[PDB]
Amino acid sequence: EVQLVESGGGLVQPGRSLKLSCAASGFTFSNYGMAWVRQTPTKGLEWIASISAGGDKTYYGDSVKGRFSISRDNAKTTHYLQMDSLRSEDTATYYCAKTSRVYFDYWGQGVMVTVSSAETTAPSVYPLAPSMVTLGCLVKGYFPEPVTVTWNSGALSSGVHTFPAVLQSGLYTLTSSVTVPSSTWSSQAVTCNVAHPASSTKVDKKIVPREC
Amino acid sequence: VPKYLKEPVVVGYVQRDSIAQKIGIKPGDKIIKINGYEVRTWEDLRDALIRLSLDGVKETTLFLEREGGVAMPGAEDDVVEVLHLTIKVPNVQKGEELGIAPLVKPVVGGVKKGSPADQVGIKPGDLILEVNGKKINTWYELVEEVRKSQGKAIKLKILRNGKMIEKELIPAKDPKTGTYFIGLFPK
Amino acid sequence: QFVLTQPNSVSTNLGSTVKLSCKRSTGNIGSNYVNWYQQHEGRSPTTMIYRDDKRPDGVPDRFSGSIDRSSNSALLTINNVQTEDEADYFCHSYSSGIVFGGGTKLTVLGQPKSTPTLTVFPPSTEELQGNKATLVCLISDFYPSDVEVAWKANGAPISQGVDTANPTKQGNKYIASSFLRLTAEQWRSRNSFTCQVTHEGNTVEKSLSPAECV
Repeated sequence: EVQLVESGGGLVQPGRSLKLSCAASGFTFSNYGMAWVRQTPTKGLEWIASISAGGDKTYYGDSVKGRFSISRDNAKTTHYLQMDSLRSEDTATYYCAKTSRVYFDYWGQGVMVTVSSAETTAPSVYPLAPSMVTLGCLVKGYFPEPVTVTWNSGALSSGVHTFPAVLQSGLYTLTSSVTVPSSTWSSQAVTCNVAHPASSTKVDKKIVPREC
Repeated sequence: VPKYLKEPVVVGYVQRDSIAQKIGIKPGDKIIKINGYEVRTWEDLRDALIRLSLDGVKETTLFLEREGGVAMPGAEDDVVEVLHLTIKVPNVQKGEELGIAPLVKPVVGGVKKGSPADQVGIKPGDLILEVNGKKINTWYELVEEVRKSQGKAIKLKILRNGKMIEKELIPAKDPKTGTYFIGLFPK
Repeated sequence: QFVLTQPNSVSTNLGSTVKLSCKRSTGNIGSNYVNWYQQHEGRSPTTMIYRDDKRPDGVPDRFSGSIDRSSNSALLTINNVQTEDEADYFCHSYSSGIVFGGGTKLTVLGQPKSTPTLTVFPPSTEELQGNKATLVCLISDFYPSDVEVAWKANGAPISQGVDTANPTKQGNKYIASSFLRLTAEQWRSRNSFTCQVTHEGNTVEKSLSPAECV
C-alpha cells in the first residue's frame, strides 16, 4: 500500500525555522509529485506547496510569502518542507500528499506544528484504578498537543477509549481508558504507554490495585 | 469492415449492469492489455475476448489507462495512471459482451421506409446532438433512452449541414420483435 | 483565481439521500476536475471521488459525483446515507493554483438513542503525594451529543474547579470526560463525591468515596 508518514513537527518560537519530512513507501516515489496541505479549525484544508515528480518545478500557495521551501530527495523516497519565519497563524496540522495527475490520491497522517513562545511541558501520567474492570491513565498538564496512549504496547487494542483533552491555564489534560476482564488484570500486568513527541517523552505506568 | 476496429480502444460508452460497468470501467478509459494479449486496437480486444472465452477463461487481468484533462499544478510530471483490474470474461457462446462501445458519433446512415423517422422528416447524414436535454456523444446513448422512454414523447436536437433542427417522436411497441423502435440506421 | 463554496453544514436522516454542493465562483466548472475528500473526526482525508465522477476502489457505490455546468456547481451524492458517512467533506479543484472548498460537516440523524454510561476514578496516591487531587468522570456510549455534567460533594453541588470536555464522536456513538480539581485535604475532607450527567431528561450518576481502606 501507499504510505506517507510525516515527521519533524512540534513547537517553535515565533520567527524560527522547522523542516517537515514525509517518508514515502509502497510506490515509485520519483514517478509522482508531492505536496503539503495544512489544516486549521478556522480555515480548513489549505494548499501550501507542491513539487514536481523530478523535483525541478515548485508551486506555492498564497499564504506563503517566500518563507517555505519544498524539496525532495528521490534517492531516499522523502520530500521536505522548510518553514522559515513562522508566525502564530501558521499553527496547524500539516499533511503531506501524493498526486496522481489531477488530484491528491493519498494523504499522510498529518503532523501538528505549534508556533508559540510558551515552552513545552511534558505530561505527568497517573494510574487510574477503581467481571469486566475498567482501568485508566490520567495524562495531566502537557503542552502542546498531541499525546498518544497505548495499552500493553498495543496488545490491548479492543475497548480502548482515548478521551479528548481539556484545556486549562495553557495546559492540556486527558484520560485514556481500557476495559479488560479481571482475569487478565490478575494474571498479567496492565500498563498504559503515553508519548508526548513535542518533548520526546515516553511514560509507562503499571495499573496496580488501590492502596489506602 | 468497420472503421473503429483499428482505432485505439478508448471507451466511448459503457452499458449499465454489464461486466464493465460493475468493474468500474468509465468513458475515457483506454484498455491497453487483457491477460496476455496486448490491446492496441478495438480489433485486438474483440479477438482476444473471443479466444479467451473459447479457451474457457472465466477471469483474467485487464490493464487500463485513465487520463485526460488539464494537469494539476505540481502533478504535470506524473506517470500515466495505469489500472490493474480482474475482469470477468464474457461467455461468448451465450452471447455475453464486456459492455463497452467505441467512440462513434450518432450520425444517421439510413432511414427506414415508412418507419416513424421519416414521420417527422429526419434524413440520413444527420448528426444527433442531444436527446431530451441529455448531452450524448455515441449512438448507444440514444438507444439507451428509446426503451426506457416507455412510449412517451422524446425530444431530440439534430444538426444538419449547419442548421440545428428540433424534432420529436413517439413510436413504441412492435408486433414482430416486441420492443420499442424509432427507425434509424447507424453509418 | 477562483474559490469553491460549500454549505458549512448539512443535516439529513439515516437512509435518505444527501446532495453536497460545491459552487465554483468564477470560471467554468468543466475546465478543471473536481475531487471530493472525506475527513472523519481527527483522521486524515481520503478520496471519495476523483476526476468529476470516478470512484476509487473501496469507496461504496452509494457515493457518486457529478458536474453541472449550468450552475457551475459540483454535487457529491450519497444514497442510503449510513452512520459512517457522518464526517467532513471537502471538494477540491485547481487551475493556476490549487483550491479547496470550505468543507461540509455532514450530520446524520435518526440513529438510535442511547443513555450515557459512567466511570469515575479516585485521585491516584502518587498525585496525592503532591497534595493535589483530580477526580475523573468518563462518559461514553450515548446519543445524541447534548449532555450536562455537574459535580456534588456529600450531595451538595460544587461548581468550582470543574473542567468538562466537549462531546466527540468515536465510532458509532459519543464520548466525553469531566474533571474536578481539588487538594489532597479537600479530597479526604468529604465522605462522598458524585459525578452527575443529565442527558435528555435522564440523570445518571456515580460516586467516589475516600474512606475505602481502614
